[PDB]
Amino acid sequence: APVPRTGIIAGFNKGYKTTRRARRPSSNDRYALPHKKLRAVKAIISDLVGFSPMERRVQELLRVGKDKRALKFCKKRLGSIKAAKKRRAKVEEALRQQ
Amino acid sequence: GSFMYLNELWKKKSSDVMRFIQRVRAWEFRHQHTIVRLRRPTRPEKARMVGYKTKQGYVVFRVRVRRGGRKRPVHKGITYGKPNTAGVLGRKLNKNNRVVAEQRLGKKYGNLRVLNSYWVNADSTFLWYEVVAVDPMHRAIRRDPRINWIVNAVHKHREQRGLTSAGRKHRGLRQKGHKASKLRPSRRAAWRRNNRMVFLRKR
Amino acid sequence: PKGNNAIPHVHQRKHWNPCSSQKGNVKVFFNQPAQKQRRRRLRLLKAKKIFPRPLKALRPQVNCPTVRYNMKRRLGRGFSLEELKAAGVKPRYARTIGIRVDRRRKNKSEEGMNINVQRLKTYMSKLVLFPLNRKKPQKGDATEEEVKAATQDRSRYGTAAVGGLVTPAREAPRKVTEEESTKKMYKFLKKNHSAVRFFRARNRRAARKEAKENE
Amino acid sequence: RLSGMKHSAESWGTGRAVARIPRIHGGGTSMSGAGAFGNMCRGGRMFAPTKIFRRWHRKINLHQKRFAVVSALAASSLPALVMSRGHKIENVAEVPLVVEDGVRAYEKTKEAMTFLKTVGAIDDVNRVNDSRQIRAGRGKMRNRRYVARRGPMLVMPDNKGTRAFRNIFGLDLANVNSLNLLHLAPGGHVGRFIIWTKSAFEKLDKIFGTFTEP
Amino acid sequence: PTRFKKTRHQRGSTFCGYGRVGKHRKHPSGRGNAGGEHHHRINFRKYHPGYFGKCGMNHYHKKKNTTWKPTINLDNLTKLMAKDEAMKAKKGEALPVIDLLANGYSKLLGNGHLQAPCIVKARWVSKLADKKIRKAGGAVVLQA
RNA sequence: AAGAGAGUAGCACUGUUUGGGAAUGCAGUGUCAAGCCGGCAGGUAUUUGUCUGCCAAGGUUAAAUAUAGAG
RNA sequence: AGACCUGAGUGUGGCAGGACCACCCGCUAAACUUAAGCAUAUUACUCAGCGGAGGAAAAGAAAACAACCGUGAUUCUCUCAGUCAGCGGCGAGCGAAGAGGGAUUCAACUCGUUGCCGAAUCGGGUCUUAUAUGACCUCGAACUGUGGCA
Ligand SMILES: [K+]
Ligand SMILES: [Mg+2]
Ligand SMILES: [Mg+2]
Ligand SMILES: [Mg+2]
Ligand SMILES: [Mg+2]
Ligand SMILES: [Mg+2]
Ligand SMILES: [Mg+2]
Ligand SMILES: [Mg+2]
Ligand SMILES: [Mg+2]
Ligand SMILES: [Mg+2]
Ligand SMILES: [Mg+2]
Ligand SMILES: [Mg+2]
Ligand SMILES: [Mg+2]
Ligand SMILES: [Mg+2]
Ligand SMILES: [Mg+2]
Ligand SMILES: [Mg+2]
Ligand code: NA
Repeated sequence: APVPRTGIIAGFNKGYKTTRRARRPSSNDRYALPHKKLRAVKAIISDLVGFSPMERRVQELLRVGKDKRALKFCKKRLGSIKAAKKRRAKVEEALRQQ
Repeated sequence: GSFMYLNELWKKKSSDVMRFIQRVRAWEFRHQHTIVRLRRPTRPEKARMVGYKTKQGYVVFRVRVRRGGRKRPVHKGITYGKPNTAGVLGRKLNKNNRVVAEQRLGKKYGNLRVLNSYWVNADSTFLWYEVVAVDPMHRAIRRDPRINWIVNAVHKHREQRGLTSAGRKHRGLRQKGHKASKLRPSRRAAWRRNNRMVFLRKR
Repeated sequence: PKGNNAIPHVHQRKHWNPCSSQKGNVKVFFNQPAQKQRRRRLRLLKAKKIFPRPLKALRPQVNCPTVRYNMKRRLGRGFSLEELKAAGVKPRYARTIGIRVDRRRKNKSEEGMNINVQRLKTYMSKLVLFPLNRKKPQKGDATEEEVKAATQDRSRYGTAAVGGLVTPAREAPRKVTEEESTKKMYKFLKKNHSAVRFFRARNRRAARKEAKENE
Repeated sequence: RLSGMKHSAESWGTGRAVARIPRIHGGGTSMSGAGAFGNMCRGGRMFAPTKIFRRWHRKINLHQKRFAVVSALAASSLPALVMSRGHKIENVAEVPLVVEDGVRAYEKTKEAMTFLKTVGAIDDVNRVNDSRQIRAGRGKMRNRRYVARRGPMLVMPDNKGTRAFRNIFGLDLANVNSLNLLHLAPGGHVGRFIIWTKSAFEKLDKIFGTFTEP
Repeated sequence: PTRFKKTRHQRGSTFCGYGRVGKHRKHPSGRGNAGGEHHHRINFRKYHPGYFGKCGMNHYHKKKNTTWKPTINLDNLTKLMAKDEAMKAKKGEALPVIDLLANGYSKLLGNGHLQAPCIVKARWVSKLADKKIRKAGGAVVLQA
């Protein structure tokens, strides 16, 4: 239920008055849902091939206790702070579950 | 299905097992010719993704190209004119190596039609791509509604005109909207549109 | 000697003029009246061949974007899926009886949907829909008499079935109330405008004032 | 765009006791060493070659175009101006001349000729017939061999009923729904002789309006 | 037309109005706007004082449809009323309703003497315009 | 009940191109993702939180357009 | 001794090669000139060079605009606009896009992938007046996946 607009050109909820309608569902909203089968397949492959030289470096830094240095290493390799934070979280989970 | 496991395995090119397999293959490729015909593709899942089918009339080749930048072919490294045009080693070609591999196969075997290509391997001095081609005179190709469009004469040597996926990449056709306004039909067509002098009858 | 003139910016420093050494880059319009005749002749030929179908398929009514054209109406590309469902026609079937369908458009409002639904219902009642084979007519198909009594729409916009665009009517003269004669309209409008304009400055002042409450 | 410049010509320079105009290369043709590329040279390029993007056409204000048509129509109602332009109207009963609608049902050219002689308009068409002659000058080489003068103009309510009046030399047909200023004032001079049909005459008030009614 | 030009009058003058001294040569003083600060400085400073230099902030990707806002004054309102409705508008009687958006106007300004009371629908309004129309006997209705 | 194109997109250096301006597009090398709080775009750089629109990395497709030294 | 994999020789049936090149697609790519000098800039992402098609080519079905009362593939035209957008020894100069009125428009489809099947597919031979989207055979190709349904 979108917020009804006022009748004027300025302020909060400005604009011409109509009867707004809610957004229709789409097939594009299936993205952002969990992918259980895709996740299970990735787990099988990750078990088979193991770790990588980049992940071993992050493993050692986390073991010592240099979390900030681990993020700096990941950010340089992956080029994005969001990508770097996801990589560090994944290695932390794997070490805990091992 | 089995596609997912093959697809996810090829997303781990940095693992120990994948690096071992690629290292042995690269050594084998180093001792072959520049162009080699294959009975079956080495990445069947990737080949089918870009338009390969296990049927008569489809062929696969492996093509080798040399890595590095381009060197201007000027005698003794002497350029003339303004100093803005100097430089012999630091300039780069304006088309990618994926499309150079396709054009080399196309110009060599003129009775085939190039369809697509994909990445296979690399080393310190060489790059390897696999190219999918179709024979347009075969009965099975000409009677297949999904592929017989390539028989028409307007698709001759489509890789030399930059109409493949790799050719579209360096033309800027992966972009739309405000990021591609000056090259959208083509770079030349946009320039002609913006630079011709217009004379209306009653101005 | 130059005097008091404007500074020229004529923009003519490239090789556009055809000469003994240049191909040039020009465009002229000497074919304008001939092309006008050609387009009309093709339209007349197409009408004769497709008779008695209308030349233009049905199209919806949409609102122009941007505050400059906020109040105007025009013709869109095709009817939306929600409009078709409300009218009661399948999208694939509707395309075979001269109705344009656009799957990208969304409604976001009820006034726009109701207008376009009304257009579809008016058009469906005026359709004739010749039977596939005359010997065996199916359900909801025009009889022979309606078939021979059929004409062709020629309107450049396909309005012979529904009509023109619809806008609200102008207000009649009326009498001023006394709230209208006492309210200060600039004061009302300015206060609302200032709430958005100085939202950030007011928030910072509140935060500093709240911070001075550590006691 | 290439005319007169399709040579590989070059100036000889000073010190050869000749003018500095560019000259033609080669030998053995009697053209070698001759002048080239100049607007003063034989076989050279003309000065300021003509281009196709010259402004051939013109724009005219809509109100001014309607003003001219109205003025040229009012001039046709004055017999002094009609005679001054050159028409022979000495036998015409009245000006402007209005005739019955029955002339639209004619089908034979002989009937049209009899009608023209009855209303006294045959003198002007005879004047056009005698004036036919071969044009003087280069114009007769360019599909303009014959010239003639302009006769009367007959105005009809539409573009129908003209079979009997076509093929008569020296007569012009017009439609009241679209009057042409190039026909109402030939050569820029007002006072054309016009014959009106009753149906076309009665539409003038609606087409042009009055001084108060639009 | 070529027959009205000065070149027709100059056939036989040998110099066409450019002088025996000085002559008519190609591009003395340079091409275009060259020399704006050397040997053409006096002309530029005298007639175009604000040509060289910068001023103000920048605005990337300006969309002029967002800033569309035409204005009309209080003294020109009768140009939009019906040809009859004016001249018989009173204080406490029925009054014509004017919509500025339908006529292509956005803001109402308050210059001049109002000639007839009315009800005006507008997007923006100035403080003086609101005061004057209220005193006359009209009103302003805000619209979006 | 599931899924939707990986040395791909991104990042660094270098070069070129653009009106695109703390970087519009592209190329070479190095590095190299996400998808149990996804990805791309929203014309001033960074970190964090909302909102809006879309869902790349495979393919075909008439008409309205050009013929600037062709047949 | 025999399979599979990789690779040769011959035979049968086919295709490529050169020309044209005004317009079109991809690469490569100047200088004269202007700046009253000149090196960044400009001429110009132009001329010259190499490759490739057609009767047109290219583009085309949103990882698009916008910030509204919202539009809805591509192409072209007027206009936006020589721009109180922007770039530039901020000099000489250069320079677009959304929106709006139109031309055209019964304009849209598909592979891989996911789920259910699993040679139902292809080539060759014979027959039906038929090198059938038909039928029968085929220790031929194809299960390292051709086809059919959602
Ligand atoms: K990459
Ligand atoms: Mg033409
Ligand atoms: Mg020449
Ligand atoms: Mg000559
Ligand atoms: Mg002088
Ligand atoms: Mg002197
Ligand atoms: Mg995708
Ligand atoms: Mg295409
Ligand atoms: Mg050739
Ligand atoms: Mg040809
Ligand atoms: Mg020159
Ligand atoms: Mg100079
Ligand atoms: Mg010099
Ligand atoms: Mg060239
Ligand atoms: Mg095409
Ligand atoms: Mg430029
Ligand atoms: Na000079």
